[PDB]
Amino acid sequence: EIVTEEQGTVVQQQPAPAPTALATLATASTGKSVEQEWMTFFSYHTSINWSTVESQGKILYSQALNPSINPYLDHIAKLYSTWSGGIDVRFTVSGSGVFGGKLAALLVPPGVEPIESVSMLQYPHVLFDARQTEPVIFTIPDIRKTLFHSMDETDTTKLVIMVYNELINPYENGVENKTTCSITVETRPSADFTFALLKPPGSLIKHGSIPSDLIPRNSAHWMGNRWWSTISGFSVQPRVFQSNRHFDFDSTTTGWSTPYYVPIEIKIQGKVGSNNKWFHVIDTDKALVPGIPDGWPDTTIPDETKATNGNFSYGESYRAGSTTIKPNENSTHFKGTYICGTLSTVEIPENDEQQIKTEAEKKSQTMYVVTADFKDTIVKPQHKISPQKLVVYFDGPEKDLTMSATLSPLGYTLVDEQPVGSVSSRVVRIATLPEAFTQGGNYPIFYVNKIKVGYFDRATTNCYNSQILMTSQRLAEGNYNLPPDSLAVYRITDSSSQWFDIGINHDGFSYVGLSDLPNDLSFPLTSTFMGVQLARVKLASKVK
Amino acid sequence: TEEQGTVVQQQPAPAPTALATLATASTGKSVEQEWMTFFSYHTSINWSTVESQGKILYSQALNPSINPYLDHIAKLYSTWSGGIDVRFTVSGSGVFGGKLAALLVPPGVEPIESVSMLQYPHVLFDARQTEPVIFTIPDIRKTLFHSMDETDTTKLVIMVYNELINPYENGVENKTTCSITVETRPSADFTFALLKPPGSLIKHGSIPSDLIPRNSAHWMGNRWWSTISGFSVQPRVFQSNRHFDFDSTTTGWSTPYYVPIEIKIQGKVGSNNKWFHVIDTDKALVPGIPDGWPDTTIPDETKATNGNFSYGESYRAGSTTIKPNENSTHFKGTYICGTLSTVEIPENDEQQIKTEAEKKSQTMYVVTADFKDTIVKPQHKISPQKLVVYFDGPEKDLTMSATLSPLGYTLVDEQPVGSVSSRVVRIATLPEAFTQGGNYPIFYVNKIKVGYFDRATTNCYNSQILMTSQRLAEGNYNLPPDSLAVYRITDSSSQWFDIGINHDGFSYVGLSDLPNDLSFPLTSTFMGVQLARVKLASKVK
Amino acid sequence: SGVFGGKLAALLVPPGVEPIESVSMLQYPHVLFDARQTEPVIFTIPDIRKTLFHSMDETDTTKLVIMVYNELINPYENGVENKTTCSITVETRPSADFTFA
Amino acid sequence: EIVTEEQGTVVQQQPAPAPTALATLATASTGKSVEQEWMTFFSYHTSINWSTVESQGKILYSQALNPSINPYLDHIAKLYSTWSGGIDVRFTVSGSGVFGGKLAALLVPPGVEPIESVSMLQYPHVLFDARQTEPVIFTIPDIRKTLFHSMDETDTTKLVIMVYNELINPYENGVENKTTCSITVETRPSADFTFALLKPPGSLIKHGSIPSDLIPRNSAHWMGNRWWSTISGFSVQPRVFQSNRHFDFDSTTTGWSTPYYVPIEIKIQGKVGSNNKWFHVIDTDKALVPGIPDGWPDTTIPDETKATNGNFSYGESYRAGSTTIKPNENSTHFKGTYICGTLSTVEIPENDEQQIKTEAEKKSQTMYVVTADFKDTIVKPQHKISPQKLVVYFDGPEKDLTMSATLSPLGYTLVDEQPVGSVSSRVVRIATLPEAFTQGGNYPIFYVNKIKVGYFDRATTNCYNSQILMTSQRLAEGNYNLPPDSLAVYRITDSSSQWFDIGINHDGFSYVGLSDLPNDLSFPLTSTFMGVQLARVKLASKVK
Repeated sequence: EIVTEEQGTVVQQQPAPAPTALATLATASTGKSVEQEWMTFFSYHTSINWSTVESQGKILYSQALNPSINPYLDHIAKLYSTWSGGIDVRFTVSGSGVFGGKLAALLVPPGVEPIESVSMLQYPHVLFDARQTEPVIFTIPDIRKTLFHSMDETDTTKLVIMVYNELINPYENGVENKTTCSITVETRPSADFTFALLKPPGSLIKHGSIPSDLIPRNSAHWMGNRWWSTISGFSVQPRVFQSNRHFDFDSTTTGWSTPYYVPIEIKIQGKVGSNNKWFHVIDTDKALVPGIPDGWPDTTIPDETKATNGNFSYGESYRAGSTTIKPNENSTHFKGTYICGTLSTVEIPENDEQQIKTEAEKKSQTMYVVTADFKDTIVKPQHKISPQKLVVYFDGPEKDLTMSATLSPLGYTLVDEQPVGSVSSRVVRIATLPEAFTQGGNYPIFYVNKIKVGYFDRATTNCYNSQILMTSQRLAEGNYNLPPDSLAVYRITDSSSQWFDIGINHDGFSYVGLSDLPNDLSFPLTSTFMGVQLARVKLASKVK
Repeated sequence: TEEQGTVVQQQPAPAPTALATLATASTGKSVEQEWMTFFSYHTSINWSTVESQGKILYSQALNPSINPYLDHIAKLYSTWSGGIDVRFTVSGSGVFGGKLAALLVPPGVEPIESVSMLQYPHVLFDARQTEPVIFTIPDIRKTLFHSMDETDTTKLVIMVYNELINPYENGVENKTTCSITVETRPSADFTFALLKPPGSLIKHGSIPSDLIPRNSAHWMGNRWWSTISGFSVQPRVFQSNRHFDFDSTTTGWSTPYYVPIEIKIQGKVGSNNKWFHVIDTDKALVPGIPDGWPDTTIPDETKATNGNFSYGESYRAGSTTIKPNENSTHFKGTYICGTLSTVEIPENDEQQIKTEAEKKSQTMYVVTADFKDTIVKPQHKISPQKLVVYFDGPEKDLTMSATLSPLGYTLVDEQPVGSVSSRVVRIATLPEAFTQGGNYPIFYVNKIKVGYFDRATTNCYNSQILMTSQRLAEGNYNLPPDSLAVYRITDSSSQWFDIGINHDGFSYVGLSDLPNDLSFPLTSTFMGVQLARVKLASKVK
Repeated sequence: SGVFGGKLAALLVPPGVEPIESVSMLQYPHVLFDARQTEPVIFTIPDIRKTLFHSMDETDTTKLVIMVYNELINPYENGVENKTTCSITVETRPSADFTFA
Repeated sequence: EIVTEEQGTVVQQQPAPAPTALATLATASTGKSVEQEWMTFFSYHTSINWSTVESQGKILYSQALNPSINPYLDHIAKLYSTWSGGIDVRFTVSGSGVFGGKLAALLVPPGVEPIESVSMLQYPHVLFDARQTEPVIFTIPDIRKTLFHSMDETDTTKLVIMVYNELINPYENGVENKTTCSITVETRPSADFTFALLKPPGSLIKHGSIPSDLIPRNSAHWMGNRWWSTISGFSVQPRVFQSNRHFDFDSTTTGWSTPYYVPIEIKIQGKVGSNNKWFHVIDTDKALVPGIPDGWPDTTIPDETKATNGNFSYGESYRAGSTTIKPNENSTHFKGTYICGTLSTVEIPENDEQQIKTEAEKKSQTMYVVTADFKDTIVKPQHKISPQKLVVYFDGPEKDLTMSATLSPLGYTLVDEQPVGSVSSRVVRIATLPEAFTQGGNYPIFYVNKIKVGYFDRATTNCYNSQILMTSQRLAEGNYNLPPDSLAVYRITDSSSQWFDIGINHDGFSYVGLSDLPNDLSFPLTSTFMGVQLARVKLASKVK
């Protein structure tokens, strides 16, 4: 027969006390009264800085009503598939009695995008003076067209904290920056706020989850998708581009490698009737795209060069110091390649053995991998990866044989001052090269790494990355969505007191509301999710 | 009496209550804690006709963990009390036969797989069940409530009363199975108490219910990064490096991760050898020893003479015998590591080195031993001085820095890597685990790239799964030093066996030897905590 | 066959959530019906919606999922290479409250 | 179908009589009345001798509430796992009507260890006079902070009886004319006493049980820890220590042998051109530690000597009188080794080259086992045992023989006037050496055995032991609970009227309330468990 949800015969057993009496003793000691206690107090949400530089009208905070606003809701929310109701707020400013300045908070209804203008104040708002101690408390109501919110919805009442009267300080002794205080925002679910239908474990969100964890909270977990190094800088450009571990908002990748740094396994061709140092790669074992090994470098060589043997060689122009660099003083042939520590072995043939065994017993050597055309005597650069454009350079065998090696990248063979991946035409476009141009007032940006250089000493050079490894992972494995003309905005803050908003777009690139970005900023960064904003609105910031 | 802060009036007001009503009308909201109005999947049990009387097919102690929702919420609280209903839905054929006994074991008592347990009050359901049986586990306690760390609670046990039997079954060595699904529903008297400050710890320590990944696909070794491929029961297990215990202590010199080894070498004029000394290292846990430096050392002594691989015909695939004498390789028991070396050209005086600086990088073969310029002696007690690298290093007075990443191993013989105390590097002491009362310790095995052979590989032992090492390292776990964190491993077949983790960090098994035919795509699930004195369960053919 | 054994599970997934195939799905309220079930069972798929009505183009509605709860069993099952199977036919009838607008 | 715990159809058997008939016949001849008959009568507990010497303050009785007090309760408690309720205690005093004096009764709360002092009387207390007639019954209430007790709990309420007013006798002639009256204490379970949850027959106890059987009843069963002889004396040292057969309350051992005395199975190697006296041990059959053989003696030679052939040779200043002893007189090269008979049996190769079989036809000889360093020329003492430092000494072979043997410790090569293992430096450690230091007023002790020597007629020397052998076996194979801050106390009573308290600490060492126990002690001793007390509490004793 048919069995419902609680259906079932209940049996009684000997060791069995009085459930109720025990329950009472607990609540007696506990003090239990309401079942959802997190609805009776304010929880720390976030904090935003307020500088003397920002002028009347700037929005220092624009976050939309979502259970995510409250740590507890955000947690329970994972069990449901629908929510509705409002959320209370308690915000306070922590400034010096010496400071001066008003702040205004207002609730904007859905279907409306805020604007950093003073006119927004000709609307009901809450006043908060920098000198106030008593926190102010109000509620972000839940205005909605639907009967209830699905988990993907983002168009909800939005709380906006704008600057009413510019913050002042009677002390102009500051150099890099005058002063600044904190604004903390606490949340408490409102009485009407309630979770709806339960969501069966492990289900997805029919329209795509809100992209709130694309960037890691701590810059210490930031690694680039070009190099496994740890992000250490940003670079604003009028056009960003990359194709390899760059993933689209829909887990799509025009590249040929996964969002993980794994060892590369290839097979090289040993040439008999010839004495060359550059070898071809027959095939690879582990690969996303049939033919191209997963993880094969993203750049090519600068110019055409003969297959002549050689080692490193740089002129006095490169020598220690900081003087101008000369691109013609680089006599390194395998310049622009990737240094890859290796573990190789050779296959000993049957009876038609000539003297391969000798070579097989040889110690492995570091291979200098790269991608480019390779005819008889010349090695031309190629920015169109293919199972036939994989070249390797090293003191390999001179006898016909097939060698297998498992190598892992560790460095780049310096070419010049320019950071790796800076030239479009030098980036291995597998077919289409994803790109992002300046838009409105926001500019695209690369994430800067640090690749170890080969000839110099404990030296390194800068490397551009289109996305942060974790972003690529999340976007590649998860199920995210992003309305038509909008982007996932995040607030990056350094250990100093500077911050700027980064807005990942659908394509996967990050933007900023600045022409340039400083480098003199304490790097133990931290980022928090702000929300989804229209891409036609210049991203906020506070640097220089 | 007074609430901190002042309520102000905003214009856009939540004033409407009808909105709520509408919400409610279209969603059908009733109760606030829906997980209390229905049973939810917990685990499944495959009752076989081979499993005899006395065997325990299920044993769980009352705890939020036995329920999906309960568990996910418990993370928010610091206190819980109350029982939980466990509903068993047996589904076999009406033609079968067999009984299953249920019993509640009070706290402070560990059950054992014996029919003695039935000389205690027990009820029993039959193999041909029609309607589900619900057993409600009482919360017997001597305290007003439970602390999130508490585990000693009432335990529900399901023992095989009468062996399952199938008539239509052949007399030939075969077997039929009767599936049973176990679900849970928190009883009415169940409740979470005080909230816990997010990020805070559990004074006494969180229950170890996540030390082994759910999928064997995420089982990397704490010795070699390759994913686990098999197990090995040994009367004694041991390891030191990258092996953590429940106190989060480590007798090793490496962290629970795999990172590049930044090293610093130095060559001197006139050296007919190729073995070098390590003078310094950047990133390091134990001052002076590079983080991640291999845990194995060279087998025997040998002159520090240049050489290449070389194995007699006793290593040709096909011979079930290997004479360790044919192996003339000098850098035996060495770890192959890709490299990226650079040279420090001294001040403007004599750039005769700029020649050795422009040379292409070589892959160094690392090991740990004592270095008397003439002969290299195997040392199992690591120290910043016993760090030794071997390759075609410069024969000129120099100081070279290198960054390597282990990729393989210089084969020595058929025996797996680190399967012998003597060859296991350590600092102070060497952690170990011996068989104790029917529970034998194990080694997690994984494959590691080898010497000059083809795409060949040899077996490598590991005391912990990389993750256990991580969790245990960065976590605040805990369990009585007389107990084990038990997990149940199930292969892609009807085979399974329990694994108990020692407080020291080693794993045990209730068998003296595990099978080979294990369909490896594995899955683990936390069972709970058991006294070590009890033989770990298992069902293997 | 009356000799069989096994049970299927019936779920009702809310709109706006795509179900995944996994046991974890059973950690959600569900109804069971045994293999030897006789009289047909009728599940009504309720129209849970966030709008006042539907548009002919809408597709994100409530969903009824049927999944294996307890493997199908046959006492005469000789082995793995001796698969056994029974049929289940699904039919629809518009609910009392169904309406074109 | 579901079968409950008593479910079942009862069938009547043909050949069966009427129960009621036989039933009464029983009740009639047996006199059966109630069920827990032990609830209806006081059972002996202990007795108190109140003499005119004990002054105001002296505690004559201090019992803690615990089912163990009553032989009946104690037995029933074994089926259960929970208890709660009090226990009535009856004191029956019988002194002359001519006497005078008063005792005081206190009820100490749980969680507070009472001290012996008059200040104790500054607490509510009841008095009863020496000429009291009808017994007094004090009920020890179960004051607890938990809902019920666990069989392992011991920190309960405590009833103390102390001298309030000295005992007086008008005929008391003086101080050397002690007078005394008896008080007998009995127990009867209180109305509210109750055993709670039953425990499944084979189940194990998660929290060990109370240590009440760690020291056997009669000293006749007190075998040693180091040696197998029967204990015959004690030694109060400011620091005790041992590591071999010594066992921890956690059932752990830093030793290499089990808590039993079994024969030793080693294997001696003999090659030509090597040593013809001291030999190295190779493998072993029975062993706890992978290399070291179970039972291998835990002592080493006093000084370093050369591998020279020798025999017993003690100066005349030994057993010929009561003279002293000089370490120079004794020149027995193998001094310090353990004498132990054996069963020799050498192997024979398929091609017996040398005269091997000639040896295999030789009568086995007694070996002189020990743990020391060996470089074929010199034998130096090494307390750090290992599967290497295992050396034996005797005549042995010469050719290339692989002789296997089976030893059996019987004696010891005398060395000094001091007992065996009385020196830390000489005790074979292995990694760490367990030890127990003086603790305020409790001094650790050594159990003194009597091991046999090897030259003096039938004389023997004293051998030290860290714990009675049974104590070791039980801590080994058992599961006992004891809070480190406390120690399991035992009353040792002499064959006369002498006694002293012995407390075992968590580590496994026994203590005493004295700094030196007397020599004259009729050794047919007896023991009786008292309970668990704090370590910072001087143990009782009525010696001298």
